[PDB]
Amino acid sequence: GTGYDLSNSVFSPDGRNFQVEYAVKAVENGTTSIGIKCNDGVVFAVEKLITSKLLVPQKNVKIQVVDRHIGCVYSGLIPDGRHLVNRGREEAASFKKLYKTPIPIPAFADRLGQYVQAHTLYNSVRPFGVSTIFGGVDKNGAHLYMLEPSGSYWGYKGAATGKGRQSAKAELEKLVDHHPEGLSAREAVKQAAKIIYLAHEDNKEKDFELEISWCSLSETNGLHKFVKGDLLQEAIDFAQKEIN
Amino acid sequence: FRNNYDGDTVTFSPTGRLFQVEYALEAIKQGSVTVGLRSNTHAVLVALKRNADELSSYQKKIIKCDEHMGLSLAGLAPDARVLSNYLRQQCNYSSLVFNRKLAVERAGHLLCDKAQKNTQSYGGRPYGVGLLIIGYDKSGAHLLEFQPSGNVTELYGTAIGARSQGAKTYLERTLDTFIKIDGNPDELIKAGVEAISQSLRDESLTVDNLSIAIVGKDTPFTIYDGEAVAKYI
Amino acid sequence: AGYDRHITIFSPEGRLYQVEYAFKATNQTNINSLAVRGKDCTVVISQKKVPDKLLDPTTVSYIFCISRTIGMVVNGPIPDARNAALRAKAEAAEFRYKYGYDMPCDVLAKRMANLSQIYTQRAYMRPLGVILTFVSVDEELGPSIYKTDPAGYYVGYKATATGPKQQEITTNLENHFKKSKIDHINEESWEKVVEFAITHMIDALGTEFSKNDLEVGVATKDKFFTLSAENIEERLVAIAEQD
Amino acid sequence: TTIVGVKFNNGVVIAADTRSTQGPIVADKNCAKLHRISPKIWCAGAGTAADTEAVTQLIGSNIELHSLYTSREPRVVSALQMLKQHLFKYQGHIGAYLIVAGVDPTGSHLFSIHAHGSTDVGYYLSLGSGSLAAMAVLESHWKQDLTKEEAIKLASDAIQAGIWNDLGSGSNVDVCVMEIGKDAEYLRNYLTPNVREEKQKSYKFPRGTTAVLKESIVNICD
Amino acid sequence: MTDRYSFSLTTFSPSGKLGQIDYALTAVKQGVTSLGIKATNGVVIATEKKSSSPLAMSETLSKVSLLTPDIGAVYSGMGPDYRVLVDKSRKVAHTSYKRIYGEYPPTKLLVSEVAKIMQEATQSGGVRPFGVSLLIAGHDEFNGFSLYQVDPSGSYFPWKATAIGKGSVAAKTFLEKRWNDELELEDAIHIALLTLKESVEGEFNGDTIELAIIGDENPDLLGYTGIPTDKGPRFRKLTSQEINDRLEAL
Amino acid sequence: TSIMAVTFKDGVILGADSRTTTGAYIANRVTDKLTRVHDKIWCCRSGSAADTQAIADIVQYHLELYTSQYGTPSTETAASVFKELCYENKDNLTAGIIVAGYDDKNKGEVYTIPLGGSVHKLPYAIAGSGSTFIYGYCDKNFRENMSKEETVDFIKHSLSQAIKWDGSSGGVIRMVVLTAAGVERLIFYPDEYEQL
Amino acid sequence: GSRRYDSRTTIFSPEGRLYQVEYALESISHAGTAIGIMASDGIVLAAERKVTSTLLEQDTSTEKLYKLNDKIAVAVAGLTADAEILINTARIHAQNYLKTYNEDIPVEILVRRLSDIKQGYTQHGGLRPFGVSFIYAGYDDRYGYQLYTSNPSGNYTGWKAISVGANTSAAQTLLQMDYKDDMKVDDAIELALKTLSKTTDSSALTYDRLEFATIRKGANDGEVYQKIFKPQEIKDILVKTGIT
Amino acid sequence: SDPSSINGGIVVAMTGKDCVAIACDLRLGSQSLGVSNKFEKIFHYGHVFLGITGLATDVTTLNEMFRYKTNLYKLKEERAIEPETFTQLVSSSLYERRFGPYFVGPVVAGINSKSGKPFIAGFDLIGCIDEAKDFIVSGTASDQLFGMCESLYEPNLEPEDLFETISQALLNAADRDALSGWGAVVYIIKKDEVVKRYLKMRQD
Ligand SMILES: *C(=O)[C@]1([C@@H](O)[C@@H]2C=CCCC2)NC(=O)[C@@H]2CCO[C@@]21C
Ligand SMILES: *C(=O)[C@]1([C@@H](O)[C@@H]2C=CCCC2)NC(=O)[C@@H]2CCO[C@@]21C
Repeated sequence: GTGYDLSNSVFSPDGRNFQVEYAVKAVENGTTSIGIKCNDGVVFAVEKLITSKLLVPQKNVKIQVVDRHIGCVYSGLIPDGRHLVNRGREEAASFKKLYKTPIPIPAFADRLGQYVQAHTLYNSVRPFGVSTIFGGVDKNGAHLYMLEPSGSYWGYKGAATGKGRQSAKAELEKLVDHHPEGLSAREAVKQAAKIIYLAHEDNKEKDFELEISWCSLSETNGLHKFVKGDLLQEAIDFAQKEIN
Repeated sequence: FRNNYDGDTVTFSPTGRLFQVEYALEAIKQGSVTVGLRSNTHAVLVALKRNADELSSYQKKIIKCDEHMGLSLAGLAPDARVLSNYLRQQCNYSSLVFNRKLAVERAGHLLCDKAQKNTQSYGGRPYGVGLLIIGYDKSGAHLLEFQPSGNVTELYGTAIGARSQGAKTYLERTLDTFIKIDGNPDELIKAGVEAISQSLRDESLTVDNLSIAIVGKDTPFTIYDGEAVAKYI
Repeated sequence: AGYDRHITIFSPEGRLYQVEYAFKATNQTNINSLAVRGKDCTVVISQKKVPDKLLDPTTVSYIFCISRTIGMVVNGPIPDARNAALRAKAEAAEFRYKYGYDMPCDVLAKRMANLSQIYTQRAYMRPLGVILTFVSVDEELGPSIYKTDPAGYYVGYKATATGPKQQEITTNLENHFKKSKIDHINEESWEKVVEFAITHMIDALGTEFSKNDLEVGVATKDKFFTLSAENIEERLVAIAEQD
Repeated sequence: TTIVGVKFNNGVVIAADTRSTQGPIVADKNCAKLHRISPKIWCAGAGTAADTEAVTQLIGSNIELHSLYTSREPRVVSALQMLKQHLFKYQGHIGAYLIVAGVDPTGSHLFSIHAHGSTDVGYYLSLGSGSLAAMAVLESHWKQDLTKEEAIKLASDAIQAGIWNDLGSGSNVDVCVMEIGKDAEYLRNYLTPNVREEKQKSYKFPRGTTAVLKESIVNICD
Repeated sequence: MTDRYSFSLTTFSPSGKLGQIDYALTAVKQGVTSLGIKATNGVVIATEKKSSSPLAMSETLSKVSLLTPDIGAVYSGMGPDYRVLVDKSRKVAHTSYKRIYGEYPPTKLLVSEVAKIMQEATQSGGVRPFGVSLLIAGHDEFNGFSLYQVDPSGSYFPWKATAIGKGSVAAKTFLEKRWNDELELEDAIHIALLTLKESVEGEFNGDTIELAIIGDENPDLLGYTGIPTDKGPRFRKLTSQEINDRLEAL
Repeated sequence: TSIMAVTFKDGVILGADSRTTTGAYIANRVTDKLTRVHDKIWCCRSGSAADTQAIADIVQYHLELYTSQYGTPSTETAASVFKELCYENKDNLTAGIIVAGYDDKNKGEVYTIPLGGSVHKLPYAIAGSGSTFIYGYCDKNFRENMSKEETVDFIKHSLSQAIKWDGSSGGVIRMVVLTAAGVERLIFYPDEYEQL
Repeated sequence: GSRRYDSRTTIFSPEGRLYQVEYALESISHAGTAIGIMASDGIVLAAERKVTSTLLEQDTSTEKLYKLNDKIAVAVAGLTADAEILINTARIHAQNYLKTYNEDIPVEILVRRLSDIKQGYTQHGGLRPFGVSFIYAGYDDRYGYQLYTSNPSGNYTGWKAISVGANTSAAQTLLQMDYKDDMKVDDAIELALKTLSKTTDSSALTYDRLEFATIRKGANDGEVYQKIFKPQEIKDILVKTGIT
Repeated sequence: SDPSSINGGIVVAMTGKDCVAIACDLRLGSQSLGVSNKFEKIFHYGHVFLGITGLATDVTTLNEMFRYKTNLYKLKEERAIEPETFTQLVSSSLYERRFGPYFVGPVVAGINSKSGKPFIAGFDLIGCIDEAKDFIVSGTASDQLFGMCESLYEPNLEPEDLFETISQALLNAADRDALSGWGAVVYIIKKDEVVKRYLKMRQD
């Protein structure tokens, strides 16, 4: 029959979970955001659509930090994104409190994963309307991740989601081939700025604001920090230049 | 279509929409208009109070949350009482425990998160009201727009409710002008009334009909109604 | 009435469609795996497919180290797989704490099967779209392979396979054992058992494998471990110098 | 009370005296301090009788269910873990002091548990008010590589030390041998060195000696 | 989260039928045939080990389970449902009887306990009935030997002999012909093997059949000696070899 | 009780007497106070035998589950789990614990968790009734980066002295060596350490 | 959510009837018939065993007559398993009363309690009612011999003679035809068998298809005695009454 | 202060040839004050007899509890409970109150209806079962009872003889106890019949 897509934990005859798939539609309808893993860190960047001149510039920050070494950015229903970070934060505090050492990125990823997967087990809840790109530096390296509404996640070299995910993925794949040795944090920041600008074409109708953050063993001491001032403008320019 | 995916907030439509949330947003549009704008020294709230009969009062639309914070509502009044009450507690908590006044940006995050919980679980319903929060904290004057979806944004000015679009375009135009009305509340308030009258149509703002509130540098969030707003009509 | 296909209640034919559709989900990853028992080890092979060039191959796996002695390979979506892995680990650790000895492979299996049986009976819990294959070298039973499905069913195997082309691998193995007449790969080294495993994987699926097309897990006395791309390559080379 | 455990080359043997007391009064002259947890895992108890007894049956019950569920023979370390975590939880309020032995798929074992939940391992052990008399004997005659017969003798002698030298112990000696390849053998009253001598007179009263006021038949059939 | 299914999933239809029970019974009907026969000095329960694959090890899956040392069970229907029912039955024999009276429960009472567990899955909120029918055979001092059947509704009834599952109708008929109140245990075992043959399509030997009996005490299966009153379990599963020896005299 | 842990060039060594008493009676003269909570993370137990056992059993459980999910735990992390249990339950426990582990990056490490539940990382640590008598000796003879032989010697002498003066200590001296090479068990009998 | 699958077992029909109770009663009407006849010197309970086989063990069977107290018994019509749940709680309530007042529970008090439990499943809880109807035969020193009846709704009433289960209309008319206030236990025993005999949906009425019980006050004693007839006993009385 | 020395009282059971006897005094006092001379401490459920010494309120409560439990047992088991089984029911019921026990000293006596074997057993307040073959004592004059029994008792006494023995044991022990006496009752039990006799004794 039909109706397999009305309740959240139901398996359709072909083994799918339609509500999780409809959740994805909410994610694809969102702003584009990416992540780039560099030789000793990771960079996050996101597109911020300027609905009007009334939005105070630089104020509505979207990227979020977890603990002191993890960055998270997402596309879709913003509120769902925050909800997930809040859990991530409790998840990280709990881990540090018991084990003393700040939580490893792989461990942190599964914490987010199990939580999201949990929201696809009952019809009394709705799946998350966001895909999340997060990562940081830990005991052994840098790690980048993307988490889908199904709870599925994998480690990435580069990642993108949202409206212009295809352009982004395309640009990301180029970098992967032309740099088997590894991009530097400094470079990744610029490259990132470019990818957002490019991918912004799939939304070229509205003006936007660029936002970047990074976590580099050498550039930030392994702490997640936002790219501001000079370093920011320098990247904005590098993009504005290669956009023509 | 829609009819099969709008029976409760826990259901996504085939296109990724949340109708219950959207239907809630509709309650705001049906609400009376209210405006908000700020310079670098003050923040103002101008709200059009709506009356039932000519024998009835004009329902209050501005609520003070603390000495440095407050908001204006558009939609289900009861839901604003709940949300403002929660904002009052959060401000109170910050003071009592950390002897710190709650950052307007932090209040926004708290409202977003409280609204979000009511859009992901079975049984509840989204809040059916919009809020404009203004306040003066350690980083100056601030204005926030809260939508039941859980989306909160910081702006220089804005308006919500019926015909709100009028005032909103006016402000988006007058921007460079009012954003510099520093050290002169009366000028900011007048600019607020001029933006709000851009959404009139039915009548004209009267004395027991207009409601204004201001906060800033050396001005604790205070509300003016009636005679007190006469000098602005 | 027609909801007897949304939750786990009987259909007029005495069926549980939700459990059936859950079985369907297990093949969603289009990955095949097989397990065989050695003389004193247990091996599990599973195809590894990494499509996206943006992925970090090292983080893509459907094999899990549940305990020092138990390994588990999962056929099905990764999120449900990881939900099953965590639970199995928690269960394995608690068993040791309470009863003072390592949880046996068959017991861990029965426990996971029972948990599944429950989602099959309680309406608020959905089944997990996965098939779990547990392996180890039990201190009492020797090399062990126990597998569980969304129906809460489980049993031990001499060898087994799981996935879209399950049937082909199965008949291939069946044939080999009808021939050998024994219920295990009579080899002293796990390396050779791993080779036998990969070899028949190829014969049955009619495909060639590189070092990044496979994923291997081995269980020996007091330890279960997964092989590296290089440990595998060394395996692929050995089998090459025979054909 | 005197209870001991002694390992021998291919198994373990536990034994105990048969005196039960309430203060200075001997309540049971032949109680049984040797209980079974599972067919091949036996316990010797000291301390509060109701507790050693109750605790042995509770863990025994659960050990049976665990066995049935895992399709395996119960292991001594399992009864030990279940006993200690139970006793620990009750902070010593469950006055159970036990010597738990037995054979299982992993070999032959000998342990001791105290009311507070601590456990100990050894080749020879004893607990109870007779503890010190028994231990003195064990420290004097034990040796590694004892034969089944030597272990029985040693264990049996250790309890005798308690029976004779400890007022908290007396009457008979109960033994239980658990050998790696065979069935456990429970030897109730393996020794009975305290038979009461024939009384000097018979106190059988002539019928009618007791004055009766009223008499009647009690109805038992419903 | 939280099970919000606090209402019955089995309710009365206008006709007075209880749908889910009926469907559960239908599931039982598709299940492999199983049977039980009572003799004057024992009881035998048997079923077919329908190996779902030749790579599977049929021994690692017992359809005949020991509930207490004098009681055993067999079924027809959904295997996973049976497995958990056995765990729950073994535990209830303890919690509701052995831990109170210091002895194992008599067959009728344990049967009664199982039945209650099943009846609840017929009325409690958020669940479906168990998709199985069990045949429990046992012995106890004051009731002697007995055989019971327990259906998804939770109902149970005593039998001299009966069958459930696939060819229950045919098998029940064949049993009515050979049963008398003077059968010795071996006779029942024989009759059981014959009855089971008619229900088996392929191979019929001690590796494809599972059979147990409730009979005399097996002191050799006690594990210890020294206590006169403890003589051993009456329940005993037959070995592959023991079955084949009897199949030759088929 | 007399227990100590000493870090050295190739890792760390644990040591302890083998006596458990109930008053003046020696309930166990061959006790093993050196408990394993992980392959290369062990602890020294003093105070309540029942409490320290229960604590250790739980830490081992916690580290087993930790390993299953995040790999081998750092010695610091093991000490943190012990600490959590001792601090949070300080009112109902009497446990003096010394945690010792060997890491390849960190080499040997020693964390001492005294009665209140506080944690102290040190080059070496001593504890138990017998320790009081060897404070001066140890402070005068300890040196950082000693060889395995020197370290075994330091522990052997220190403990024999503690055993000498403390009636609450005795039996044999047990030691556990934790290095990259593996785990080694050492035992020393009365006739040897008494005449040192 | 879950609401979607809630049958709502406790609501009113537009006519003010309780669906579930009505359907449960419908279920009961297909159950073997049970009769209750009260005489001056006793009470008779008789029931027809629904479905039987040559292999069914009748000596060890009981599916319709249950002892609640030494002075109270019930005849069941409906789901046996449901009846057993209620019977057990009825037995516990009787003992609670005994332990509290040191007097056997008055027959009505026990019946009202059981009926109240049934009424509950009718007003709250969202669960199906018990598909059971009871005929209570008991004795106490305030009302002597009493006969009651309770059904799924939770209603109960007193009778001189009554039946529950299949063909009650036919059974009731036959009883109302030959019943007489001054009857005697022996008379009632006969009436009961005649009534079942004419309402059976089966060929003949044999002993293997009946259960019989009487509550008399054996003149040679002075106390109350319940007698659940044994197979042979039923076979006898079946010949005597002229049904062979 | 001592809940077991407030009301006073004793009970004693003995085994004989194909028979068992259980006896008790009839006193119920409040310390020094005698209150009732008819407080029987023996009860029965079917053919199983239970005597109970200790705090009167608990003696009463336990009897009511065991009646309640043996009643349901009969209804489910369809047979009367046996001595050995009841003994286990008593034990587990008492232990269930391990940390807030009933202050009593129970004693079970009876003959197994199927094996004909005689059976007696005693329990401490938390259920520890004492299963002696000869005799079992309980109450404020238990020391005296042990002395009487140990001397006066001999195996396989006939019913008529065991009656004399148990009666003399009870009587002379009660007369050395301030809190016991004021009447006595002796139960002689056999497979088929049970006779209950009230004894004549001092009333001080
Ligand atoms: C021995 O420990 C002892 C026994 O009465 C008791 C009886 C049965 C099993 C456990 C052991 N316990 C006691 O409390 C008395 C007093 C001194 O020791 C006893 C004889
Ligand atoms: C040592 O602290 C000591 C040990 O009995 C105890 C036993 C095992 C591990 C922890 C240490 N604790 C004690 O209470 C006694 C008395 C003095 O110190 C003991 C010997």
